[PDB]
Parts: sequence; C-alpha cells; structure tokens
Amino acid sequence: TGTANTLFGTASTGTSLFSSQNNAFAQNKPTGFGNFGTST
Amino acid sequence: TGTANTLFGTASTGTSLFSSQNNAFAQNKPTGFGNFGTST
Amino acid sequence: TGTANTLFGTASTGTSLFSSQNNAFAQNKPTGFGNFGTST
Amino acid sequence: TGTANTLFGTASTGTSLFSSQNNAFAQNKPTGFGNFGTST
Amino acid sequence: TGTANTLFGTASTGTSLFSSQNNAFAQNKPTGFGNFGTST
Amino acid sequence: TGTANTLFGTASTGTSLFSSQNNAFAQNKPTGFGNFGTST
Amino acid sequence: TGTANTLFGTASTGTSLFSSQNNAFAQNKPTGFGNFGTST
Amino acid sequence: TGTANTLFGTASTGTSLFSSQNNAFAQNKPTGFGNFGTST
Amino acid sequence: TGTANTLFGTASTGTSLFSSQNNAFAQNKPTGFGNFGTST
Amino acid sequence: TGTANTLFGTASTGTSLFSSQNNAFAQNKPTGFGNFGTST
Amino acid sequence: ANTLFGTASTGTSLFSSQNNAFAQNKPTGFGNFG
Amino acid sequence: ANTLFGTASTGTSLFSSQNNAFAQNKPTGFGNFG
Amino acid sequence: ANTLFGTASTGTSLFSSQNNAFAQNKPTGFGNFG
Amino acid sequence: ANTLFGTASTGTSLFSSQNNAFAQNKPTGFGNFG
Amino acid sequence: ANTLFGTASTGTSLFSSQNNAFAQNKPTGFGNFG
Amino acid sequence: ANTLFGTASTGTSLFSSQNNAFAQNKPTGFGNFG
Amino acid sequence: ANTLFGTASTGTSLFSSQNNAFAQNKPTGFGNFG
Amino acid sequence: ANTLFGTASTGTSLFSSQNNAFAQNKPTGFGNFG
Amino acid sequence: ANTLFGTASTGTSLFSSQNNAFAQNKPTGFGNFG
Amino acid sequence: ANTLFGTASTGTSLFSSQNNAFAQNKPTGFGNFG
Amino acid sequence: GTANTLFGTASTGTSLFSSQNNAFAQNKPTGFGNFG
Amino acid sequence: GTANTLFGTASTGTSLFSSQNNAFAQNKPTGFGNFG
Amino acid sequence: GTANTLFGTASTGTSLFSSQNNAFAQNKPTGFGNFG
Amino acid sequence: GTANTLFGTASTGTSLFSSQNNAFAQNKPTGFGNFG
Amino acid sequence: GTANTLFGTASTGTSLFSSQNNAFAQNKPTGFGNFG
Amino acid sequence: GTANTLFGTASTGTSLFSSQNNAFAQNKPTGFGNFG
Amino acid sequence: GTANTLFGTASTGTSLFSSQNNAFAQNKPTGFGNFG
Amino acid sequence: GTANTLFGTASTGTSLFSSQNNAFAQNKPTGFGNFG
Amino acid sequence: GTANTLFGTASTGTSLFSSQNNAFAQNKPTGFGNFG
Amino acid sequence: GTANTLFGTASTGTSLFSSQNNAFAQNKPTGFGNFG
Repeated sequence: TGTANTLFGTASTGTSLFSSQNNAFAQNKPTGFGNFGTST
Repeated sequence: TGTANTLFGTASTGTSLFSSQNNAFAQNKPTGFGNFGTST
Repeated sequence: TGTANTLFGTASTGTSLFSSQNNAFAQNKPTGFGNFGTST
Repeated sequence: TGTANTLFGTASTGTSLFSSQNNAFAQNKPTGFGNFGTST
Repeated sequence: TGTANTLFGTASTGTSLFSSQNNAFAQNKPTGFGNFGTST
Repeated sequence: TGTANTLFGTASTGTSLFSSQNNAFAQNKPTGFGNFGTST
Repeated sequence: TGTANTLFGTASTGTSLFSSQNNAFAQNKPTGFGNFGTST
Repeated sequence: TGTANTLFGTASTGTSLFSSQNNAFAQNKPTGFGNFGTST
Repeated sequence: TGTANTLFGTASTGTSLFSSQNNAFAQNKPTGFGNFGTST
Repeated sequence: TGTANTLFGTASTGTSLFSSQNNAFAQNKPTGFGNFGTST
Repeated sequence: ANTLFGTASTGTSLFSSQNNAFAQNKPTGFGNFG
Repeated sequence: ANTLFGTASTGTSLFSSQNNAFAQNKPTGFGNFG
Repeated sequence: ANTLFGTASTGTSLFSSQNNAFAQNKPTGFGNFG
Repeated sequence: ANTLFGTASTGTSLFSSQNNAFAQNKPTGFGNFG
Repeated sequence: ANTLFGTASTGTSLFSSQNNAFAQNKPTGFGNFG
Repeated sequence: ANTLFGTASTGTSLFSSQNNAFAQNKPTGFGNFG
Repeated sequence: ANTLFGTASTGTSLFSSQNNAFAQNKPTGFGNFG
Repeated sequence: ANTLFGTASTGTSLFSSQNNAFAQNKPTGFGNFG
Repeated sequence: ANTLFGTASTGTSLFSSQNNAFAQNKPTGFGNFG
Repeated sequence: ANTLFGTASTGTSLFSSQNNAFAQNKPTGFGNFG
Repeated sequence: GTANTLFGTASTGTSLFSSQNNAFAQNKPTGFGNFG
Repeated sequence: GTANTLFGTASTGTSLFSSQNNAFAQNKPTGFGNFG
Repeated sequence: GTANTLFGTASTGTSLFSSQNNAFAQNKPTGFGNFG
Repeated sequence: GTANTLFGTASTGTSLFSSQNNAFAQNKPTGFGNFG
Repeated sequence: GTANTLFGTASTGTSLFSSQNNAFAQNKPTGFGNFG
Repeated sequence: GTANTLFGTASTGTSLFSSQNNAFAQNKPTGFGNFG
Repeated sequence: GTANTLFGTASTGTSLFSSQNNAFAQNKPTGFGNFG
Repeated sequence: GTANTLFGTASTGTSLFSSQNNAFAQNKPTGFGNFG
Repeated sequence: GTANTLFGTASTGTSLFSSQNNAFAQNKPTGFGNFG
Repeated sequence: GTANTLFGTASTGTSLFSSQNNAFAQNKPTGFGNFG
C-alpha cells in the first residue's frame, strides 16, 4: 500500500500471486506451472 | 494500492496472478503453463 | 489500484492473469500454454 | 483501477488474461497456445 | 478501469484475453494458436 | 473502461480476444491460428 | 505499507504470495509449481 | 511498515508469503512448489 | 516498522513469511516447498 | 522497530517468520519445507 | 426529471470480458471559448 | 433531478474479467478558455 | 440533485478479475486557461 | 447535492483479484494556467 | 454536500487479492502555473 | 461538506492479500509553479 | 469539513496478508517552485 | 476540520501478516525550491 | 484541527506478525533548497 | 491542533511478533540546503 | 547508410539543432528565440 | 552503417546539438536561445 | 557497424553534444544557451 | 562492432559530450551553457 | 566487439566525457559549462 | 570482446572520463566545468 | 574477454578515469573540474 | 578471461584510476580536480 | 582466469590505482587531486 | 586461477595500489594526492 518510487528501475506496489521465474544461462525444459483442471 | 513512479523503467501497481517467466541464453522447450481443462 | 507513472517506460495498473514470458537468445519449441478444453 | 501515465512508453490499466510472449534472437517453432476444443 | 495516458506510445485500458506474441530476429514456424473446434 | 489518451501513438480501450502477433526479421511459415471447425 | 524508494533498482511495496525463483547457470527441468486442481 | 530506501539495489516493504528461491551454478530438477489441490 | 536505508544493497522492512532459499554450487532436486492441499 | 542503515549490504527491519536457508557447495535434495494441509 | 434504470447481468461467464459503464451526467466539450 | 439505478452482477465467472465503472458527474473539457 | 445507486456483485469467481470504480464528481480538464 | 451508494461484494473468490476504488471528488487538471 | 457510501466485502477468499482504495478529495494537477 | 463511509470486510481469507487504503485529502501536484 | 469513516476487519485469516493504510492529509508535490 | 475514524481488527490470524499504518498529516515534497 | 482515531486489535494470533505504525505529523522532503 | 488516539491490543499471541511504533513529529529531510 | 523499419519512422538524413519539449503540461515552451 | 527496427525508429544520419526536455510539467522549457 | 532492434530504436550515426532533461517537474529546463 | 537488442535501443555510433539530468524535480537543469 | 541484449540497451560505440546527474530532487544540475 | 545480457545493458565500447552524481537530493551537481 | 550477465550490465570495454558520487544528499558534487 | 554473472554486473575490461565516494551525506565530493 | 558469480559482480580485468571513500558522512572526500 | 562466488563478488584480475577509507564519519578522506 505504500508508495514506491525508483529512478532507474522497477517500482512495484501490486500483489503478485503465483509467480515462477526460472532463469539460467542454459536450461532444459523449464516449465512455469503444471496443468490446471478446474471444475464448478 | 500505493502510487508507483519510476523515471526510466517500470512502475507497476496491478496484481499479477500466475506469471511464469523462464528466461535464459539457451533454452530447450520452455513452457509457460500446461493444459487447461475447465468444466461447468 | 494506485497510480502508476513512469517517464520512459511502462506504467501498469491492471491485473495480469496467466502471463507466460519465456525469452532467451536461442530457444527450441517455446510454448506459452497448452491445450484448452472447456465444457459447459 | 488506478491511473497510469507514462511519457514515452506504455501506460496500461487493463486486465490481461492469458498472455504468452516467447521472444528470442533465434527461435524454432514458438507456439503461443495449443488447441481449443470448446463445447456447450 | 483507470485512465491511461502516455505522450509517445501506447495507452491501453482494455482487457486482452488470449494474446500470443512470439517475436525474434529469426523464427521457424511461429504459430500463435492451434485448432479451434467448437460445438453447440 | 477507463479513458485512454496518448498524443503520438495508440490509445486503446477495447477488449482484444485471441490476438496472435508473431513478428521477426526473418520468418518461415508464421501462422496466426489453425483450423476452425464449428458445428451447431 | 511503508514507502520504498531506490534510485537504481527495485522499490517494492506489494505483497508477493507464492513466488518461486530457481535460477542457475545450468539447469535441467526447473519447474516453478506443480498441478492445480481446483473444485467448487 | 517502515520506509525503505536504497540507492543502488532493492528497497522492499511488502510482505512476501511463500517464496522459494533455489539457486546454484548447476541444478537438476529444481522445483519451487508442489501440487495445489484446493476445494470449496 | 523502522526505516531501512542502505546505499548499495537491500533495504527491507516487510514481513517475509515462509521463505525457503536453498542455494549451492551444485544441487540435485532442490525443492522449495511440498504439496498444498487446502479445503474450506 | 528501530532504524537499520548499512552502506554496502542489507538493512532489514521486517519480521521474518519461517525462513529456511540450506546452502552448501554440494547438496542432494535440499528441501525448504514439507507439505501444507490446511483446513477450515 | 429523467431516469435511467440499467442492469447488465451475466451468468456463467468463462474466459470472458464484461465492461459495465454506468455514467450519469458525462458531458464532453472540446472547445469552450468564453 | 436525474437518477441512475445501476447494477451489474455476474455469477460463476471463471477466467474472466469484469470492469464496473460507476461514474457520477464526470465532465471532460478539452480546451477551457476564459 | 442527482443520485447513483450502484452495485456490482460476483459470486464464485475463479481465476478472475473484478475492477469496481465508484467515482463521484470526477472532472477532467485538459487545458484550463484563465 | 449528489449521492453515490456503491457496493461490490464477492463471495467465494478463488485465485482472483478484486480492485475496489471508491473515489469521491477526484478532479484531474492537466494544464492549469492562471 | 456530496456523500459516498462504499462497501466491498468478500467472503471465503482463497489465494486471492483484494485492493480497496477509499479516497476522498484526491485531486491531481499536472501543471499548476500561477 | 463531503463524507465517505467506507468498509471492506473479508471473512475466512486463506493464502490471500487484502490491501485497504483509506486516504482523506490526498492531492498530487506534479508541477507547482508560483 | 470532510469526514472519513473507515474500517477493514478480517476474520480467520490463514497464511494471509492484510495491509491497512489510514492516511489523513497526505499531499504529494513533485516540483514545488517558488 | 477533517476527521478520520479508522479501525482494522482481525480475529484468529494464523501464519499471517497485518500491517496497520495510521498516518496523520504525512506530506511528501520531492523538490522544494525557494 | 484534524483528528485521527486509530485502533488495530487482533485476537488469538498464532505464528503471525502485526506491525502497527501510529505516526502523527511525518513529513518527508527530498530536496529542500533555500 | 492535531490529535492521534492510537491503540493496538493483541490477546493470546502465540509464536507471534507485534511491533508498535508510536511516533509523533517524525520528519525526514534528505537534502537540506541553506 | 540505410534505415529499415517496418512500422514507425525510418530516417536517413542527419538532424542538427533540433528542439523538442515533451510534457503533459507546459507554460510557454519555446524551441528557439530570435536570430539576429 | 545500417539500422533495422521492426517497430519503432531506425535512424542512420548523425545527430548533433539536440535538446529535449521531458517532464510531466514544465515552466518555460527552452531548447535554445538566440544565435548572434 | 550495424544496429538491430526488433522493437524500439536502432541508431547508427554518432551523437555529439546532446542535452536531455528528464523529470516529473522542471522549472526552466534549458538544453543550450546562446551561440556567439 | 554490431549491436542487437530485441526490445529497447541498439546504438552503434559513438557518443561524446552528452549531458542528461534525471530527477523527479529539477530547478533550472542545464545541459550546456554558451559556446564562444 | 559485439553487444547483445534481449531487453534493454546494447551499445557498441565508445562513450567519452559523459555527464549524468541522477536524483529525486536537483537544484541547478549542470552537465557542462562553457567551451571557450 | 563481446557482451551479452538478457535484460539490462550490454556495452562493448570503452568508456573514459565519465561523471555521474547519484543521490536523493543534490544542490548544484556538476559533471564537468569549462574546457579552455 | 567476454562478459555474460542474464540481468544487469555486461561490460567489455575498459574504463578509465571515472568518477561517481553516491549519497542520499550531496552539496555540489563534482566529478571533474577544468581541463586546460 | 571471462566473467559470468546471472544477476548483477559482469565486467571484463580493466579499470584504472577510478574514484567513487559513497556516503549518506557528502559536502563537495570530488573525484578528480584539474588536468594541466 | 575466469570469474563466476550468480548474484553480484564478476570482474576479470585488473584494477589499479582505485580510490573509494565509504562513510555515513563525509566532508570533501577526494579520490584524486591534480595530474601535472 | 578461477574465482567462484554464488552471492557477492568474484574477482580474478590482480589489484595494485588501492586505497579505501571506511568510517562512519570522515573529514577530508583522500585516496591519492598528485601525480607529477
């Protein structure tokens, strides 16, 4: 809820739910998430 | 909910749900998400 | 919900659901998402 | 819901659902999404 | 829902569902989406 | 739903469903979407 | 809730729920999350 | 709740729930989280 | 609740719940968390 | 609650609940936490 | 006296977008001079 | 006296977006001169 | 006297986004001169 | 005298986002001159 | 005299985000000159 | 005289985030000149 | 005279985050000149 | 004269975080010149 | 004269964090010149 | 004259953390010049 | 040399003494004054 | 040399003595004054 | 040499004596003054 | 040499005597003064 | 040599005598003064 | 040699006599003064 | 040699006589003075 | 040799005569004075 | 040789005659004075 | 030889004649004086 202010970069204030960030020089099959089976 | 303000970059205030970001120099089959089977 | 304001860049306030961003120098078969089977 | 205002760039306030962005220098078969089978 | 205003660029407020953007220097068979089989 | 106003660029407020944008310097067979078989 | 302000970098104030970040020089099958089966 | 301010780096004030960060020079199958089965 | 201010580094004031950080030179199957079965 | 200020490093004032940090030169299956079964 | 009764209900919306703009007294004047 | 009764209900929205903008007295004047 | 009765209820929203903006007296003047 | 009665209730929201902005008297003037 | 009655209740929110911004008298002037 | 009655209650929130910002008289002026 | 009545109650919050910011008279001026 | 009545109660919070910031008269001026 | 009545009570908090910041007259000026 | 009535009570806190910061007149000036 | 855009502006000739004032709000922006 | 963008601006000719003032709010921004 | 962007600006010609003033709020930003 | 970005700015020509003033608030930022 | 970014700025030409003043608030920031 | 970033800035050409003043608040920051 | 970052800055060319003044508050920070 | 970071700065070229003044508060920090 | 960090700075080129003044408060910190 | 950190700084090139002054408060810290 508080004010974010950078000068050169990223100012974030939001809520990030479920964020995957796999990051390398070399990767083999990087997956973010799996399958989503939703019922109602 | 708070104010974001950069000068050179990214000011974000929104809510990011389910964000995958796999990033390398070399990748092999990077997937974000899987299958989505939704029923109602 | 809060105000975003950059000068040179990206000011975002919206909600991003399900965002995949796989990004490299070299990729092989990068997929964002899978199959979408939806029934009602 | 909050005001976005850049000067040079992207001000976004909308909600982005299901956005794939695979981006490299060299890619081989980058797919955004899969198949969409929808029934009602 | 909030006001977007850039000066040089993109002000967006709409909701973007299902947006693929695969973009490189060199690509081989980049597909956005797959097949769409819809029944009712 | 909120007002978009750029000066030089793109102000968008509409909802974009299913938008593929594969764009490179060199491409080979870039397809937007697949086949559309719809029955009723 | 308090104000964040960097000059060169990342000022964050938002709440991040469920954030995986596996990052190396070389990885083999890095997954962020698993499967999501949700019912209501 | 208190003000964070770096000059070159990361000023954070938000609450981070459930953050996994496994990071090496070489990894083999690093997973952030497991499966999510949620019912209501 | 108190003010954090570095010059080169990380100033944090937020509350971090449930943060795993397993990090080596070489790892084999580092997991952050396990499975999440939640009911209501 | 008191002010933290480094010059090169980490100034922290927040409360960290449940933080695992297993870190070596070589590890084999380092897990942060176990399974989370929550009911209400 | 002018009245507007407006409703816009959707039921079971999947992968959809609904924008509802209930504006009351929204004038737009481009050039107001004097 | 002008009144607006506005409602926008959705039921069982999956993977969806709903934007509801209830504005009252929202004028927009581009050039106000004098 | 102008009144706005606004409601926007959703029930059982999965993976969704709801934005509700209840603005009252939101003018926007680009160029105010004199 | 203008009044706004605004409510935005959700029930059983899973993996969702709700933004509720109740603004009262929010003007925006770009160029105020004199 | 303008009044705003605002409420935003959620019940049983799992893995969700709720942002509630109750602002009263929030003007924004970009260029104030003289 | 302008009044704002604001409430934002959640009941049984699991793994969730609630941000409640009750601001009163929050102006923002970018360039104040003279 | 402007008044704000603000409340944000949660009941039975598990693994959750609640941020409540009750600000009164919070102006922000970027460039104050003269 | 402006008043703010603010309360933020939680009951039975497990593994949770509550931040409550009751600020009164918190201005922020970036560049004050003259 | 501006007043702030602030309370933040929790009952039965397990494994939790509560931060309560009751600030009164907290200005922040980045560049004060002259 | 501005007054702040602040209270933050917890009852039966297990394995918890409570931080209560009651500051009065806490200004922060980064660059004071002249 | 040559300049290729697909969208946007491709410009080849050199550009000298160019003023531009970009804001959301400007009071008396000038590029140039008087010559001689 | 050559300049290739797909979107945006590709510029090849050199650029000398260029002023630009970028803000959200400016009081009397000038690029240049008087010549002789 | 050559410059390739996909989005953004690709620029090949050299750039000399360039002023830019970037802020949220500026009082009398100048790039350059007077010549002779 | 060559410069490749996908997003952002790729620049090949050399850059000499460049001023930039970056802030949230500036009172009279100048890049350069007077020549001769 | 060559410079490759995916996002951000890739720059190949050398950079000499460059001033930049970065703050949240600046009173009269100058890059350069007068030449001769 | 070569410089590869994925995000951020990749720079190959050498950099000489560069000034930068980084603060939250600066009174008259100068990079350089006068030449001759 | 070569420089590889994933995020941040990869720099290959050598850097000589570089000044930087980093603070939260500075009164008249200078990098360099006068040349000749 | 070669320099690999994942986050942060990878730098290969040598660095000579570099000044940096790091504080929370500085009165007249100088890197360098006058040349000749 | 080679330098590998995951986070932070990996530096390969040698560093000679480098000054740095680190404090919370400094009155006139200098790296270097005058050359000739 | 080679230098491996996971977090922090890995440095391979040799370092010669380096000054650093570390305090909470310094009055006129100098690294170096005058050359010739």
